[PDB]
Amino acid sequence: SAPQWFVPVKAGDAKVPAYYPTDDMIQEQKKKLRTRKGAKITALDKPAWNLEKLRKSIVPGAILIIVAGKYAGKKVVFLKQCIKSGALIVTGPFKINGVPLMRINQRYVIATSQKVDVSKVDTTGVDVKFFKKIAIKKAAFGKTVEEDFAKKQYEAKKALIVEKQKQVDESIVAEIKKVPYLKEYMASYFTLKNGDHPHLLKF
Amino acid sequence: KCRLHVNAVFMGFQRAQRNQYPNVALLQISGVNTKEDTPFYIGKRVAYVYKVNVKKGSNKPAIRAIFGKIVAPHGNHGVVKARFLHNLPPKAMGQNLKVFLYPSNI
Amino acid sequence: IKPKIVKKYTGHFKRFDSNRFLRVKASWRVPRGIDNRLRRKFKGTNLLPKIGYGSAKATRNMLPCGLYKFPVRNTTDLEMIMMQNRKYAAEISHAVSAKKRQEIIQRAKILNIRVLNADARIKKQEVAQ
Amino acid sequence: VKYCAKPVNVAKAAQARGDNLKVHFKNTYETADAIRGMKVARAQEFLKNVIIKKEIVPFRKHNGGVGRKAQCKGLNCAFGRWPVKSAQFILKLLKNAVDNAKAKGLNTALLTVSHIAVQEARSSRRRLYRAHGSINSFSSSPCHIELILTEKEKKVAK
RNA sequence: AAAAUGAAGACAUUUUAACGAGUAAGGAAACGAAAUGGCGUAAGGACAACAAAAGUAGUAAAGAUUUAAAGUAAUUUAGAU
RNA sequence: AUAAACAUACUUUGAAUCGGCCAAGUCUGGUAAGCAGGACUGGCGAUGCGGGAUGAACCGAACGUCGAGAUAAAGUGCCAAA
RNA sequence: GGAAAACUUAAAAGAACUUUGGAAAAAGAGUGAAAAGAGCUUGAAAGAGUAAUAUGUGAACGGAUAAUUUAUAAGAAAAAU
Repeated sequence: SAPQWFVPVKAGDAKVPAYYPTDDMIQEQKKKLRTRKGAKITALDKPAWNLEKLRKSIVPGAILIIVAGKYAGKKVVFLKQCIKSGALIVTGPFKINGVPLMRINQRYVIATSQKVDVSKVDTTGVDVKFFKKIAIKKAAFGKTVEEDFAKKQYEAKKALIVEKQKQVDESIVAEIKKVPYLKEYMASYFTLKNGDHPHLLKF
Repeated sequence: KCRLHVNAVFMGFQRAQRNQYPNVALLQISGVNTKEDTPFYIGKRVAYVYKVNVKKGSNKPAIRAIFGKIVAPHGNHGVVKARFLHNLPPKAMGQNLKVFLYPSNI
Repeated sequence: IKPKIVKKYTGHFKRFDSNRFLRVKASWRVPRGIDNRLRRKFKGTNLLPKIGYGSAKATRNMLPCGLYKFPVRNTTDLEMIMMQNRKYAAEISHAVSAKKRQEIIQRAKILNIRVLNADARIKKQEVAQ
Repeated sequence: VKYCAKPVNVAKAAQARGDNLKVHFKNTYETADAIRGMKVARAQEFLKNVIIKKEIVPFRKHNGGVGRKAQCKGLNCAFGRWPVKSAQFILKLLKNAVDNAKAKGLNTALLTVSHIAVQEARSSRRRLYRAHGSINSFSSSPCHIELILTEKEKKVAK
């Protein structure tokens, strides 16, 4: 048979030695670069082996402050933890802060003492399928050129499902207005004023 | 929009009388007047954000950053040690460094 | 697969006083002077070659591409590194003509051996072609 | 002796050259530095005033012991002279180069002194008889001069 | 230094431990587990496309100027002119 | 008692060297000397590094290329890290 | 007593006519595979000239560390049942 080091390639009608096989008996092989298997898929109800242990201060219904990322300084409500990724699933109810349903790692949030509680939140959807469904992905590599317009259409088609899952916010929004000054507190950016030393602040 | 950081002064590198070790940079966080107020900041992110007057035809960003972490205190007057991805430029002594609030352990 | 090649000192060990006189070239020579500043390892000027600067034995003499060098003068030279094409790389000698370089490059593609002078002594096919 | 640079468009440039010219290099190097870039019509008028001592040639680099003048105000140089021999030699090359433009068929009023260079030539030795039976050298300082005049037209580079 | 392995791999073998400043001075070549390791100049004798045209060269040698890479370094390698 | 097998005993061949200088809970000549000469040890010569502002000998400590950590002499109003 | 000084090309085919210039020369034209143009194979360093770029209060140069600018420079495969 062929030597383990010998991978024959087609000769473009060029000069080849007597020992080298001719073109008619050479079948080229596609270059293989991916040797590591991808992640497995388990049941939606079971938690991943790679699950973080949340801080004791972070409980469902509590209010958190986002201190990093695109929504830095905003306040949100912590519903539950994505068991398949370990990231918190928060909503700074869109009618109040404009923060949509998203996933944020627990290291970028501060757990405040203010708690909205709220049961019957109706989280029947909003799992790892939903967040992977509304993600905006690139245009691969070999998919023609498809410049510019790809992302604009993506937001339009995924917009409808985004609103559909905002039925979750219908409960917290009503409760939030019960506490005086809370709606103003939620909608306003978190700031560090003069004399606000972080090692002295308590939440 | 909001202030989510505390300004720290890049005083200088870890040094001796006649030597200098630019691997570690000393910072003076505002409001930290003693080493007992340092344990909060040990581990927080620190960024040196500067501005570069780029030309119109260049695609390099006009605002670049170097990030790093506060690793240990340095002395009894609330001075910290910070190690960055790349050593800070010595032209940046006396400038302000953003001390963020994450990784949050609150 | 390719390991991390670590160099302990990426600069050049220039001969002492070579920056002040044009007769003293930059090729290193250990100073044997009885009063020499460098050979006494004064602060500021204490940079001399030592065995301690030697790079790791595993990643020694290895080109940045991850392979070694194997000079070739004709097509038959390539046959010595066809079993080790994952380890070596052809490097056509500087005196090899352009007519012979095509034969080496054409054959090395057949034998799946990388050539580090693939664009050497090429014809004038750069403008108007 | 070859030219230091070649013109971008040969058809719109003219050349003149002199080799082993019996004129001081140190003096001529300063004269050619003064008229570099000025128009041919303007250059010929500057060189005549240097002859009759009405325009200065600033000795920027070779100014050891050179006396100050009143015409060296504004040039950032306190020293200047009126080299006549070097100015005349350039005047003969400028005329030769201009007559080459006319042969080519270029417009004279659009020509500038784009390039002009001076190089050190081979010196000729002589004898100077000194005290106590010593003899020293009495060496000339000749030079080569190149001149390239190009038609000046507006350029665009988007 | 000691254990292990050993006709040929290869990086002058594998593992473990200790060690590493230096003027005058010494350590010539060879020595498979090598009784220090190497770089460079020129000349002489051989080797250099293993199937009967067998190292490179007017499809551009040597030299020169530079650009990059390898080596702790002595230096080597290749591109362009 | 303690330590000692890359211990111990060497054999042969040979290089360079025999102008020395310094310190001191030491001495002799001298009014004294950064003078002259000695006993014991440690150094400089042959030796960089941290400290004494600077210094052949003082104090800490002797150097393959590096990363992190406790330290030495000694320091902590500014130059200058504390 | 007592030196220094070798080399165009295969072949002189060693420019040959015009314009500027007192002339030497220069610019065209031409020979030649190539000016190799007679101060003639190549053409280094010291020293200059031109062009591009950068810097600046009583020396200059070198080393470690970063920043800015410029240059080099890493890919066409592809998931779970």
